[PDB]
Amino acid sequence: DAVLAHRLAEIRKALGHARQADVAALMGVSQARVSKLESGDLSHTELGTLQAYVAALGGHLRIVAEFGENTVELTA
Amino acid sequence: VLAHRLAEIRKALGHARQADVAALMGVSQARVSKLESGDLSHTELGTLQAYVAALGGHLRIVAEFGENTVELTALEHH
Repeated sequence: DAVLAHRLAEIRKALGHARQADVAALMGVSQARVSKLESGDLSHTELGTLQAYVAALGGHLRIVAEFGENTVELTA
Repeated sequence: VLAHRLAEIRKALGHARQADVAALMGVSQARVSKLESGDLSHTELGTLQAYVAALGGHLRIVAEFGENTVELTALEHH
């Protein structure tokens, strides 16, 4: 049962153990950069940035588009 | 069910051409062209949302963490 995230930081908080500093260091950016990212709109977040953020958290992105009762997976 | 390219998706799921999608999104055909050709690393989530929506579909993004899963909402611009 998936938890819902309306904000980038809610993805991290769902895991519990990964602090903001942890994700920054794993992404290889300053914590100031991650604080900036987490204060923004999810809709204006770049896909590459989202990918790196989720990867730093130990996960991977599934990008799906539902068409009718079918679903296509985007591999980009 | 798998697609390396946005264009692949468009062409299999109907008959919309690039100018059709551009009009639906209210963006340049250039932008749509770069979407389907270029690398999506610097593409905003809301832009991808709008593209899939113009094709008549619904974008879902899921962060998969093994036994746990986080689904993103509010992917739409406004």
